[PDB]
Amino acid sequence: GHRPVLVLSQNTKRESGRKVQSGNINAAKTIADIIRTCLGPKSMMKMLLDPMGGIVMTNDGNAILREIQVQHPAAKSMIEISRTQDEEVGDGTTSVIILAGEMLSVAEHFLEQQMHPTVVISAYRKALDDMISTLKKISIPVDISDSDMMLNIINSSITTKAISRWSSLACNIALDAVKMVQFEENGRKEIDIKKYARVEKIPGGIIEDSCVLRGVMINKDVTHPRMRRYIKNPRIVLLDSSLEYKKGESQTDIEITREEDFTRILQMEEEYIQQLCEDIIQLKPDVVITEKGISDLAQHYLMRANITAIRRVRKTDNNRIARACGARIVSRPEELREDDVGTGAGLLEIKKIGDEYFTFITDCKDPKACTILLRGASKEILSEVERNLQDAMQVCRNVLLDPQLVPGGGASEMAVAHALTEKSKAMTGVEQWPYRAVAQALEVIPRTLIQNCGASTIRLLTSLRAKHTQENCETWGVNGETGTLVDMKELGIWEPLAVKLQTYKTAVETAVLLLRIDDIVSGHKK
Amino acid sequence: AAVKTLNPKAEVARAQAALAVNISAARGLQDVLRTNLGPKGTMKMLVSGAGDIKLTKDGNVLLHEMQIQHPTASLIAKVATAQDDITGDGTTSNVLIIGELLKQADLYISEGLHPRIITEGFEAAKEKALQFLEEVKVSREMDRETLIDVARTSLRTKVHAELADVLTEAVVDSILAIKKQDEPIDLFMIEIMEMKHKSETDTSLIRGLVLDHGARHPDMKKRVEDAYILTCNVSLEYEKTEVNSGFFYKSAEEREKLVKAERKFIEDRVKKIIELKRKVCGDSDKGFVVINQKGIDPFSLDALSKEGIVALRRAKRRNMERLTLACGGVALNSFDDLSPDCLGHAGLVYEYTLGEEKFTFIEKCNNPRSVTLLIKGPNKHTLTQIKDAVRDGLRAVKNAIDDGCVVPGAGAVEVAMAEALIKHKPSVKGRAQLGVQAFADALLIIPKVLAQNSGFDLQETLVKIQAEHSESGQLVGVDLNTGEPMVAAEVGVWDNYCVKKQLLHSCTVIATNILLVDEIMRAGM
Amino acid sequence: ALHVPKAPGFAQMLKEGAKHFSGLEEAVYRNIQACKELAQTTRTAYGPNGMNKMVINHLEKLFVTNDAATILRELEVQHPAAKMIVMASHMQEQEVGDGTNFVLVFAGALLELAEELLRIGLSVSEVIEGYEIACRKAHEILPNLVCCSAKNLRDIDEVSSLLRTSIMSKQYGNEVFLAKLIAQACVSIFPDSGHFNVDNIRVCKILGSGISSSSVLHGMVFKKETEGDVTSVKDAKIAVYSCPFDGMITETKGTVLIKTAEELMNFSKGEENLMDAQVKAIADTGANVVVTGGKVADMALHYANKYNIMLVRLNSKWDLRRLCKTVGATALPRLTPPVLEEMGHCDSVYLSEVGDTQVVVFKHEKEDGAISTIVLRGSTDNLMDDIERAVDDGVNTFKVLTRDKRLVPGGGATEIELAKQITSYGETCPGLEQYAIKKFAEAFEAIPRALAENSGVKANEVISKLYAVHQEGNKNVGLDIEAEVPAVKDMLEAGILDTYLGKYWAIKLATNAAVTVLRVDQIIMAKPAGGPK
Ligand SMILES: Nc1ncnc2c1ncn2[C@@H]1O[C@H](COP(=O)(O)OP(=O)(O)O)[C@@H](O)[C@H]1O
Ligand SMILES: Nc1ncnc2c1ncn2[C@@H]1O[C@H](COP(=O)(O)OP(=O)(O)O)[C@@H](O)[C@H]1O
Ligand SMILES: Nc1ncnc2c1ncn2[C@@H]1O[C@H](COP(=O)(O)OP(=O)(O)O)[C@@H](O)[C@H]1O
Ligand SMILES: [Mg+2]
Ligand SMILES: [Mg+2]
Ligand SMILES: [Mg+2]
Repeated sequence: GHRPVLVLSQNTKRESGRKVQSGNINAAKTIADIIRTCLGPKSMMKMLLDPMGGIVMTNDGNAILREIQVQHPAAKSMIEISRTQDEEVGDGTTSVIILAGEMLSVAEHFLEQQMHPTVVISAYRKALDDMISTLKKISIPVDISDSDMMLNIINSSITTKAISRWSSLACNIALDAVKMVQFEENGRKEIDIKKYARVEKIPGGIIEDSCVLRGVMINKDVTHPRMRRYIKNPRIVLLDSSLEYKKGESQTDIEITREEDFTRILQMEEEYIQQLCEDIIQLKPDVVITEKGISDLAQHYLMRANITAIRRVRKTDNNRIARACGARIVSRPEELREDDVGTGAGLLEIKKIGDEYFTFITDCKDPKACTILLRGASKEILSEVERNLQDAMQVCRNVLLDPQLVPGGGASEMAVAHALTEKSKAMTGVEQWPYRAVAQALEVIPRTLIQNCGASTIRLLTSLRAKHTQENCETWGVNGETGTLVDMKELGIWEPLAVKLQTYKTAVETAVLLLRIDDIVSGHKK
Repeated sequence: AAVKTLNPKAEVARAQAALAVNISAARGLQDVLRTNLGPKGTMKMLVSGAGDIKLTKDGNVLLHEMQIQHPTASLIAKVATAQDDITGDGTTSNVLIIGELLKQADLYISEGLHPRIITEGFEAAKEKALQFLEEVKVSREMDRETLIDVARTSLRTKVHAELADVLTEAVVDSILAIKKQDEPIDLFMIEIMEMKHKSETDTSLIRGLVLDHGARHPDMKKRVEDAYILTCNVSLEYEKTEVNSGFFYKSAEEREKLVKAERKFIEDRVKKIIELKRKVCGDSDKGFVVINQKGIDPFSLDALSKEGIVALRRAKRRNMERLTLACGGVALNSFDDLSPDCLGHAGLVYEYTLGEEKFTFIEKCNNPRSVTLLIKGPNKHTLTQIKDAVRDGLRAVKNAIDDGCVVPGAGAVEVAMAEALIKHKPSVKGRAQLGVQAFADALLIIPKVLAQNSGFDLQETLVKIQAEHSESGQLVGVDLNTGEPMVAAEVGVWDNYCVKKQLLHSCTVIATNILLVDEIMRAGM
Repeated sequence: ALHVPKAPGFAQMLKEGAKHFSGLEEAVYRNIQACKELAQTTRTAYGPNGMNKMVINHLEKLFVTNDAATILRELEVQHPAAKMIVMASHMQEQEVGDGTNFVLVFAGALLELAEELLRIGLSVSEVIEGYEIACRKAHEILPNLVCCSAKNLRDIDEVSSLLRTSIMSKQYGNEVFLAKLIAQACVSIFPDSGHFNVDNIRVCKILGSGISSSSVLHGMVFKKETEGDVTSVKDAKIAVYSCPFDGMITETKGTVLIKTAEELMNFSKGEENLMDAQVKAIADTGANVVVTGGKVADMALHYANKYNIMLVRLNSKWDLRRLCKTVGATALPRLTPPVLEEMGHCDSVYLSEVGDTQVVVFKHEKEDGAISTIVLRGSTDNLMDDIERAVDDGVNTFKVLTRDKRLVPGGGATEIELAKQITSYGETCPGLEQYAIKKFAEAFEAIPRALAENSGVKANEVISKLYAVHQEGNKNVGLDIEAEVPAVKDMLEAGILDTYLGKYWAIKLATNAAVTVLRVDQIIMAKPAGGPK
């Protein structure tokens, strides 16, 4: 016997000192190196094996990072910041990771050179503030009324994905969807593309046939074949309550003693259904769409009035239809009003694609919701196309909200680095060295672009750095396709200011978070 | 590796390893599926884990039923699944073209070339090839002869010669029967019914419906000559109240009265049906058939059979529309207001019993817009193979009718496409000409595989065909009986234009995406 | 779609337990990381303020020391690149005797800066060429950095001052006393002939009285006892015999064939009389001490006692040879009495007790001879072992000074001057090798950085001050140990000097090891299997 006595429980480890900092920085560098080669217009794609047996062939950094599992907590923090960048702005996920990895890599030097992490953190925060100032300075305005400028911005956003082959069609689709989704009510502007901009993937066909509809498409068919599958100018009526006969909430029981009470009860059930159908018909609609089941007898009474019925649509699909055709979902048909009747859909067609029926409510006038019908080679191709379309729509929304633009291809990075170095020339304290280190660490984006392009990093980067020292060279970047220095006033690669601001903020703050950390303790039970 | 450093139990293939793995998987799939192409191909035999026997020749069925656990194989299987879902043909050609594109691309990548240039060449070659395919298609009025030729060119590749000859007439007649002018063809209106009592050549087309269920009452007539069809969706069995009624009585007489009075609701609808039947046909010459999507309890069955009415219960949901289009009635969800004008008509209804199963035939319809295909064979695997073949034939005929054009087959179209691509290659700038050449060589796989399956050699047959095409300019294919060049237009070897376009698009897209994959991870655990 | 197969080709043909690392990131960066780790482990023992490290090897033997070579020997290093660095360190130790920690620090700095150069876009070949050019420049510069020469080795005070710096890194607190001991021991050795033998310095470790009680003995000391009864001679006349102190026997087979009773009765008497005659013949030459390399017979011992002869039995042949060297006798192969030329002479041989250990001392009154012994006292075995390592370092430094008398300033002064000169040179040559040359120059900063870190001061202040001072022109200025604030002072006046050969060989070996590690591209490791030794 005599079991050992000790302060902390077993399986409780603890390491401290330079080892923890080095391990955290190495984990961040490994996370960066995982997706270092997936940046730029010449990025290669990666194939990821889902544990559930799926395959994710993707170029996006966030999907790659979220599809892998790590044990080191610093890698978990890096994945979390990647997800945060993806959610906040939409793109820039594989740039912020690289930036954070480089910043931690250059901070490791000062950590090893007897400098306390707090000084490094203060220098990092001053550098971040000056980066924000420089980006706000070098930005240019954009008028959202010019469709060509918006298309160019979306193209520059999607030149690095696999959809650059059909870039023109993709940009048109994304811009149209964002414009359709844009809404304002009660003075509250709203661009909510995660609910009212739906992407539907139907494998087969050709990618060139993909388009955005002026309406909503659902995978539903008429309840009864006698119903019309083609109505010219339908009057939409939406419901979210069953058209059947159902038990009440209170516990209720009948007690039948007379002979004719059973038939009377059944007849009153039928009459209740008939009354509901008559209440619906009194508005004289053309179709009825419900989120809950519709009884066969109700279907008969609806067909008697020449009304097409769709049985069970989802909540989100019903909301999209309401936004598109101008209807208003109601629960009790007794309280139906003419305002709730959905007029504005220019055509309702129920056609067959492949071996399945699909319902189209397209041709709407002024629709506030849309569906993007994607057709392609297979499921994974369509998934990647959908991810690229999400990136494009997020970029379009960011530009619509924040109409300033900054040069791409590392031109902004080099301009900010040069401005930071010029400002650091004036400081005299010990904080200047980490400040300049961050300034030059910001140059990783053009270096990675040159490395991915296959060109030589050293001389190209040196020439670019020399070029940025002149009076007006803030728009000089690199070609990701030819490996040459070009003015981005000519190449036309521009990025939203919000995306760059979010990227720099997230990278610097992740570096700050991982610099503060020491004395890792693990193994304790909840 | 970085991933292995972060996750020790993770598998990683990077740089040339990913390309090698993907190309090896594609080559293995291609090698398996080479023998499928062409009518001279070899039947594959598939045994499942439960011992079920599957005789087939389709690329998609083979892909689904091979015991393969490879990622690239999964991607190619999904591509072929989409190909089958939309067009219904070209899966074997899909796999062959994907594998040959990957092999030809590797032939240049292994010499230090970068895959991006190959992909650019592939894109340019695909654009030119689509232009040429649009140029070469034959716009024709789809009469019966052309549809028969297309159905033959599918079914002979799928099944035996005589069986294919029978299925050609069956499929073409069925499609022409259900087809409406300037209206999309609905393939749900063709029942594919299986029976297992005759030879495979006994498969035929019935201008009506065959139902896998018969009358459940022995006293009902087994054969009705002139019938009136009542297609209904009304429950004719006892239904309990939704609100938990229960009965309360104080003596046996009250119990008897309540028992008699609890059948009145269903009895009213049965009486309505009987009154309609009596009014419509006052003699015994005409018949009355009731097909119900819901159950019919024995009491209602006896009541109906006492009036000379044949009642079928628990019919299929689509059978409502099938009977409405074929017989010509109105599917009723309630008997509130039923009139003789909602009754369908059938010129013959009879019951056929096969072992423990019973079938009902509804023939001699006036103008059946929906028909059925009766698959007959001695074995289950024979029935499955015939069903797959007729699916392929129906898809081919529907595609031929939809797209008013049709493309010469027998390997001519891709030979001409490759020659045109070679001619156009100098117009491509840079080193994408290598990708264009690889695309042309990959397109040339189909005549090669056809030559092997016919028992000939690639080099001699291919050079003969290409020389004939260059000298004459006609669309010359592969004669699988002699190996000489042959113009597929006269002999009636046709291919679907949509199938070729889908093949080009999907193969190019998937090959480009696979070639650009440089790193494979399995680190989700 | 749930497993990634191995790529066809070499990946599949690889053996079960083997590993294959190829490319830049998989191999070169990993090797640089391993070398950096090794340098990090060894760094904190550099300089006078280096801390001792207690290393327990696989045999449970305890080593406490701050000698880099010993630490590397007692560490079971597994990584091949770190193994090559350790081999370079051991080669430096064998060639010179001091500078191993310099080798590791310089190699680690060079490899880390090479990794930085590779990351910023340079190639391996260009980095290697730049490093070689910079090493050639440093070797050219080094002779111009010599501040003073030995100029005399027969002196005691001057030799002690010269050797103080070498044994200041080890045993920082008390180095003057050790310097005096090693100086006296080395001056006893090293006659008018220029040749100096390191092995001629003997170290005897006797526990008990602290290291301050150590002394230098001109002769040999053996932790043994005397076979006979005589225990002290004042006019020693050692006669050395490699043969056992017994009557020699045949080599095939000795059979005493007795045929009559008279032979049986007379055999033992005759044998004893013969042995007595031999011993008396030995003693009649004036010899009073007999040293034998083999077993001592009982009758031989009895007759040696009868004639007042001191018997010592040196079992090991090396001790016998060293005693022959120090006394002046020749190991006779038989038991014949020694002739005058082979006769051994010594001032005094006696049996003495030191602490609780019985020793036999062969002592010369003159301050000369062929071999000198340092008697090390202490309160711990590990402490005496560390003092012995320091003595070895000092003796090797004396040997180096005999080979070459040039000296260069220490305390990071030479490293800073080399860094400044190489940086100045590299700014003139155009091309991609200038980055490699500048990084090679910067790699010299790791020495003053390590010294400042171990001293408890801020390294950056010290480095900036050293650059400033060397910019005015004072090239003999290094960091000051006796200062809490970061401060610098002249090294020529303080007497803190480093041997020129040590720096030259250390730089050469470190850069050679770094270049050799960089040249490796692919690593094909076999299954470790066994190989316990
Ligand atoms: N044609 C181009 N030439 C040079 N650089 C480009 C080009 N197109 C995009 N870039 C650069 O590539 C970056 C986008 O790469 P991407 O893979 O989208 O990374 P992220 O997903 O982090 O945005 C942008 O910062 C932009 O500056
Ligand atoms: N009678 C024939 N003579 C010559 N070639 C033919 C004949 N019938 C079919 N072919 C060719 O053989 C190929 C058959 O391919 P098939 O086995 O149907 O593959 P899939 O089922 O994937 O379409 C077609 O491309 C066609 O051009
Ligand atoms: N009193 C001192 N003040 C400053 N530096 C010193 C002093 N004594 C020695 N050093 C420095 O310490 C270094 C020797 O370190 P050491 O621990 O001996 O490593 P190694 O054994 O590899 O030479 C020399 O380069 C010398 O410059
Ligand atoms: Mg992006
Ligand atoms: Mg086919
Ligand atoms: Mg030393």
